[PDB]
Amino acid sequence: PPTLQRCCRQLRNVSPFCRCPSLRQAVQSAQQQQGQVGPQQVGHMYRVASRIPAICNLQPMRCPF
Amino acid sequence: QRCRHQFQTQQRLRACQRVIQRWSQ
Ligand SMILES: [Cl-]
Repeated sequence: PPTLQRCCRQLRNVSPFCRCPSLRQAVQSAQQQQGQVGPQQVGHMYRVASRIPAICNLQPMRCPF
Repeated sequence: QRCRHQFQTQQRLRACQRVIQRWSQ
């Protein structure tokens, strides 16, 4: 399946209360696959991650971080 | 702790990591 659909499937398997915490851990982990990422780019990655629960139709639909 | 365990168990949200990288180029 396509990546976004796999993402929403993995996220859906996480408990609602754990989805925002888990997305924060994903942003951290994604940085390891890149190395030197500036603070502006890090903030953007959290912004993108923040949108994923709505895209997925998953509560809660936004993560403050 | 519950959330960490669920993250690890769901493949460390590896596809979401891919999403987040895709829109962060
Ligand atoms: Cl939901």
